Amino acid sequence: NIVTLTRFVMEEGRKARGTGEMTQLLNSLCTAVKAISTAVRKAGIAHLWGIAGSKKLDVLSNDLVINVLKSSFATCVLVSEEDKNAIIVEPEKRGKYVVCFDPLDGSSNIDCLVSIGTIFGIYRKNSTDEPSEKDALQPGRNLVAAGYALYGSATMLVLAMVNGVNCFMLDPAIGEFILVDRDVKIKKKGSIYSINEGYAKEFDPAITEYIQRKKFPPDNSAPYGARYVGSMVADVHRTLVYGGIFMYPANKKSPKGKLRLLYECNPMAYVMEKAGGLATTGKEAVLDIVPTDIHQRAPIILGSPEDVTELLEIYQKHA
Amino acid sequence: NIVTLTRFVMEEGRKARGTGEMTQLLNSLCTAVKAISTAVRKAGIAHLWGIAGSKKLDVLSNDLVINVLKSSFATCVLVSEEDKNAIIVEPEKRGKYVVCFDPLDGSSNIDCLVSIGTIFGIYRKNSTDEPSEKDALQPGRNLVAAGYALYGSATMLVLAMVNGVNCFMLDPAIGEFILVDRDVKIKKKGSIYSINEGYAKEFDPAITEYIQRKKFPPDNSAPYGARYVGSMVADVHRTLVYGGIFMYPANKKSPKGKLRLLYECNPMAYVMEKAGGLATTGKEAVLDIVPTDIHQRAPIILGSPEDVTELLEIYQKHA
Amino acid sequence: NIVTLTRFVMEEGRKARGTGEMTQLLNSLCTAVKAISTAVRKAGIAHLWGIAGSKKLDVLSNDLVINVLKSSFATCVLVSEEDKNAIIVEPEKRGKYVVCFDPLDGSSNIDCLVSIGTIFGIYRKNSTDEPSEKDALQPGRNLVAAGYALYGSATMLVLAMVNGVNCFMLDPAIGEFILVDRDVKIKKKGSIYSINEGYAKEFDPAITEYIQRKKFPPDNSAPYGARYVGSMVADVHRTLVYGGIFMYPANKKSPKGKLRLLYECNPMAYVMEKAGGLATTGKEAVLDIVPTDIHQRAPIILGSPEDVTELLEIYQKHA
Amino acid sequence: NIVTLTRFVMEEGRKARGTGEMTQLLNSLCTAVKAISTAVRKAGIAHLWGIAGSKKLDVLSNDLVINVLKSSFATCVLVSEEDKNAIIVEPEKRGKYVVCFDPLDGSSNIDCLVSIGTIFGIYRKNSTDEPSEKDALQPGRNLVAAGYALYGSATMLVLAMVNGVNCFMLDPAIGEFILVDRDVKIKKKGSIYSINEGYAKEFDPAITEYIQRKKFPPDNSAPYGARYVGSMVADVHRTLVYGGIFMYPANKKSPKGKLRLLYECNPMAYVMEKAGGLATTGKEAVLDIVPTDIHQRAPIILGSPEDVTELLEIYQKHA
Ligand SMILES: Nc1ncnc2c1ncn2[C@@H]1O[C@H](COP(=O)(O)O)[C@@H](O)[C@H]1O
Ligand SMILES: Nc1ncnc2c1ncn2[C@@H]1O[C@H](COP(=O)(O)O)[C@@H](O)[C@H]1O
Ligand SMILES: Nc1ncnc2c1ncn2[C@@H]1O[C@H](COP(=O)(O)O)[C@@H](O)[C@H]1O
Ligand SMILES: Nc1ncnc2c1ncn2[C@@H]1O[C@H](COP(=O)(O)O)[C@@H](O)[C@H]1O
Ligand SMILES: O=P(O)(O)OC[C@H]1O[C@](O)(CO)[C@@H](O)[C@@H]1O
Ligand SMILES: O=P(O)(O)OC[C@H]1O[C@](O)(CO)[C@@H](O)[C@@H]1O
Ligand SMILES: O=P(O)(O)OC[C@H]1O[C@](O)(CO)[C@@H](O)[C@@H]1O
Ligand SMILES: O=P(O)(O)OC[C@H]1O[C@](O)(CO)[C@@H](O)[C@@H]1O
Ligand SMILES: [Zn+2]
Ligand SMILES: [Zn+2]
Ligand SMILES: [Zn+2]
Ligand SMILES: [Zn+2]
Ligand SMILES: [Zn+2]
Ligand SMILES: [Zn+2]
Ligand SMILES: [Zn+2]
Ligand SMILES: [Zn+2]
Repeated sequence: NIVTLTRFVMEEGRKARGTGEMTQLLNSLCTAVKAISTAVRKAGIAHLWGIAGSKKLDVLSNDLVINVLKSSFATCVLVSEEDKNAIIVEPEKRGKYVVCFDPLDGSSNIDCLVSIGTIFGIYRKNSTDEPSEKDALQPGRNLVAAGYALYGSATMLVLAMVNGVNCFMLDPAIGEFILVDRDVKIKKKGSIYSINEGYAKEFDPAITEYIQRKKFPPDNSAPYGARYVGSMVADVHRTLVYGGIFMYPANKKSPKGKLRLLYECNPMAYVMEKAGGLATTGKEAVLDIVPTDIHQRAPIILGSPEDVTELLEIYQKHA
Repeated sequence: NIVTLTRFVMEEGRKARGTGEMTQLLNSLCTAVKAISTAVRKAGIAHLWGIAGSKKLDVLSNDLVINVLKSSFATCVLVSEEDKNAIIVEPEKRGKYVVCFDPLDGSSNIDCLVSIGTIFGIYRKNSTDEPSEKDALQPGRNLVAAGYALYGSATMLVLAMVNGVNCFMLDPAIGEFILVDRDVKIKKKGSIYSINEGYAKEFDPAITEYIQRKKFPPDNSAPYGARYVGSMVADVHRTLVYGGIFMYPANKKSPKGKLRLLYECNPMAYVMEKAGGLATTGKEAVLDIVPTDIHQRAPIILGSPEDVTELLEIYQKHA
Repeated sequence: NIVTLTRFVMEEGRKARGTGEMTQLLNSLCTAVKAISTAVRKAGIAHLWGIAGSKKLDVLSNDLVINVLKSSFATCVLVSEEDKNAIIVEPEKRGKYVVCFDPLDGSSNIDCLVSIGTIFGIYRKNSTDEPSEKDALQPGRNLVAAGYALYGSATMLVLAMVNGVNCFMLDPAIGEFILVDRDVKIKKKGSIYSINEGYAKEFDPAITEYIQRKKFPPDNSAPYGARYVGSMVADVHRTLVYGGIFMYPANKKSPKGKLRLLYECNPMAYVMEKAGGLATTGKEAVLDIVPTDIHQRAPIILGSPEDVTELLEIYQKHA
Repeated sequence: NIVTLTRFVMEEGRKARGTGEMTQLLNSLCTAVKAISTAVRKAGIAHLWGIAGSKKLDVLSNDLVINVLKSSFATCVLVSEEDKNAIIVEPEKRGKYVVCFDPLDGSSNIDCLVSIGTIFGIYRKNSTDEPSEKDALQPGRNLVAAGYALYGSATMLVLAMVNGVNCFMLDPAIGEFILVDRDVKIKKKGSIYSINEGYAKEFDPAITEYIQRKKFPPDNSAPYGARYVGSMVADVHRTLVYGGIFMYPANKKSPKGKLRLLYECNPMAYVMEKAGGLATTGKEAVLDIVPTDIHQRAPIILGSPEDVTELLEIYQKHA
């Protein structure tokens, strides 16, 4: 009994007696992701190089996501990392949902062919007045659904909702996402730390001490392994499946961290918590932060509960 | 003028006036690569979860290459990371070439969907004696062709020969590798350092010093960025295209480093040198090491010349 | 504003306030069709011929259709051309729907690579007693939905329901059926007659006279063109889109015609009528015949209303 | 032993000791074919209906072949059914071969999704004079290679040369044509007749008599089955693999038949003869007709020897 994402979404829709609007939203998202996936794998690239004689992924992915979501008649406010201001869906195509997304995460890894993906956060419009940019300023805790598509060796879509986290593998032969890991839970403690040690000179005392323990454990256990793909979707997904910890904290030349709150942090923090993990800035929990700006940045620490807890305790140490 | 990998090798073969054996071998290598990519991308995976009522990638990739290479009738001896002993092709199928290959590099990244690939080195038989492992124990400097296939966001095959390095992007729609980067040359100096710092406790003084210098630059320049995918093929490719340095030096468990010389170090060292870069163990040149064990290991530091020489100088400073 | 079949099905489902059971049924059908389509195009055939060293489409298609439909939890009785008796779905997976289908039409065209397809008829269980083979013995007039997938130069899925007929093209790059012809209507009169003139010696007086008119028009107009692919799905689809007439009447050595009533005739008769066409046996209308046997055969004449009417009048001529 | 079309032509080239020019030409033909197939199958069609916010197959197929053949550097003159005049390749790209091709055969079947294909004939230049149309006006008997690509339920490329006929099935997953039928030989006698009977009023006495004999067999055998896809490539392929006869004789509009000699009749006549079959105008052998017009038409009857000779005898009986 094989489960396609389409069938899974539909069943979650009926079990919740939804009017069918969100179900359509998720089906469109899934369709947009397959269209980005094919573009990422370079299908039809030969024609680009004039195979029959006589654009950028970031822009194409964004266009695909915008149009597909508008055509779902399920959204009223869209927030993209590629648009300075929130997109207000045309009245005739409005739904009750607000979507925040990262059309193509890992830009610096684009040209070297390293893994990249798509991240999204789905919110229910919490008011009655006209759709505006503020409708997307809800804290992650309010998320109805969040997830991501990872374009690695294989394309995978991870979806998280109140019920839990599920991983679906894309079978490109039939354009179908197959459920291959149901109700996933991150392990209590991992053995991998992921962070750009390049900004070592700018790390606060906590991170600096935490890193040190990983390489030189006081209790003399085995040192953690290091892994940094350079793309949030990839590092995070490896975290969810192998366990461990992922980090992108602030630093002298980037006080509020680099990663954006609405379409990168919240989405991943939500997937992590629903998988039995933690996601913190170092002091407060990502999902509880009250967004003040659509493109606001936020420090983020996530992964296995024990590894994250160990770090939270070091922060208190330097409280 | 669109140029496919097929046309490219066929043309080189003619310029060189080869009898066609090496050309058929590179063509077979090309076919094997497309077959692995399709598998890695999970095509047909739906039949796995019985979409119609009802073999790991490592063994499959290995079996594909073996079968495809034997069937080329251009090889006599084969060395695989998956076989304890060298493989001697049956007489009826013997050619003059010796191939050393890493069917699926990046085993630890297989399940988390991170980039993986295939590495290969080709040598001509150097004796009239009956084929045996000896024929595979030549120094990298004798390679006639080397390269790899990266199965990342998209699939790319990098090929190097006496003339230079060329990158071919795979257009999966038509099953052709399109030439997208001619006679590639690495930047003299990069700004990215790649290594697993989890072995900090086991690094020697030079490596330690180099890494610190990358984080706290003496001339107070901006520190280098850190990147470590975990798959040699992925980190090495980013090094070739973006510039910088890649390192896997000796440690406790691996006093002579981890990576294998015949099918990992040499192929990447040949590619790196043909692109104007360097590849060293820290003491000598990778391509000049005469192996004595087909599964011999060797330390390796490679990438932009200026970055490598700087580390090389650290080594001789301590000596 | 592009419409995928998935979105179309969902919207037709909400507009009709359906519980969502039929919607799932149609999504599964659509998924099964893409899985048959990939198998028909021979994807992965290289592995069959041992590409990595060391079944029939009719059977595979049937398995795919059976399993996918059972997993929809939307059917109670299935009727396949490949099974002597109706399939009674397991109690735990029962839905209210009855499906009759031709998993792979055009068997004789299979080995010569000519177009083949899948035909289906969806019925609502019209009683209360236990699901039995009789639940599938309803006359086509009772059809809730009917259509077919044509695996020609390109794969297309034609779907007909009370509302009308729509054609969706399959974009294999993203495994998505795209609406390309909405509310299709066959033209009043065509200029192509399709029939196997091989059984000329066995045709009744009506057909014999009708054929003659096509070649030698009494009014001296231009003779009709002849076309006979040899596969019902192909000939019929060309009929729906180009107009004209398709015929498979009885004959001395096949008194009740060849084509089967439940999964070939009814489905196509329904698609035709909803497209403004006609489908007759020569006397009565296909959709009104009361099925007596699950694999009962029936003569069929279909296509443009004028061309079919012309033939019905010749029958009355020899009444 | 899996054999791809690439390996096959490369091997033949070696056995023949060619300089590699014809091999690169057949390799280019192979690439062009895969590019057309992908297009015919409608891959990427979603971008047409603006799935991301926003050229007929005949012109595209034509442009692909032209560009791909010119870029092979193996041709000097090209004849296409889509160009009024022969094409003379620029000096810098000139080879010794002359190619006559039918980029997309079966134009009337394009929109109804029925099987279509590409037909090609290859000749070596027969003079030292400057390239011109003359070089393309040689009798079929001079072909060095001919064949076609059928885009039916699956894509297949049939290739014929002095040695014989071989069929290669395209595995779209890896973009390779796999040898699935070696040294093909047509049945001495078939049981299928293919022709458009709509021109009955215009057929000559022999054709008329033959067709009647096929329906009412004198020896009272079972009548032949009728089949006419409407695309020469499709009907001819079924004739080669199942046996039987294919016909397109003269009529009012086309007194010298319809099908073109250079890129339709000859290629199929060469293939049919190399497979032990016959191809005649009814009076002489197709391959021996010396053309005088690149777009010259010719009557053609081809298929199983016994079936063709029987019709040939009808012709001489009347004469
Ligand atoms: N496909 C679905 N999967 C999960 N929850 C759903 C689904 N459809 C509806 N829901 C739940 O029902 C609420 C209302 O759905 P809707 O009427 O479609 O906007 C959503 O906010 C979800 O909490
Ligand atoms: N396709 C090719 N590309 C580059 N060099 C080639 C090629 N084919 C042959 N050669 C060179 O010619 C030598 C002999 O080729 P072969 O006669 O095919 O064994 C090889 O060892 C290479 O040095
Ligand atoms: N997706 C749909 N498209 C068209 N009609 C539908 C759809 N879903 C439901 N219906 C109609 O509603 C009836 C009951 O639907 P259901 O409750 O899903 O079995 C069906 O028999 C159809 O007449
Ligand atoms: N791949 C091949 N398959 C069959 N015959 C070939 C092949 N390559 C060359 N030949 C034969 O050798 C002749 C000269 O080839 P070339 O030197 O490549 O122009 C051709 O005209 C054919 O007769
Ligand atoms: O080079 P840096 O600063 O480590 O950037 C890495 C981060 O940047 C991003 O590309 C920005 O979204 C993330 O995907 C990734 O985690
Ligand atoms: O986990 P570690 O010790 O960093 O080793 C990773 C290395 O091992 C390999 O997977 C091969 O063993 C390489 O691809 C990669 O560079
Ligand atoms: O060879 P015949 O008798 O014309 O059979 C043709 C018919 O047979 C079938 O293959 C049987 O389903 C139909 O698809 C097609 O219309
Ligand atoms: O419609 P008609 O007159 O039977 O012609 C069909 C023939 O024409 C072609 O389409 C080429 O003109 C052939 O492929 C086919 O055999
Ligand atoms: Zn991002
Ligand atoms: Zn982004
Ligand atoms: Zn390796
Ligand atoms: Zn390996
Ligand atoms: Zn059938
Ligand atoms: Zn059937
Ligand atoms: Zn044609
Ligand atoms: Zn044509």
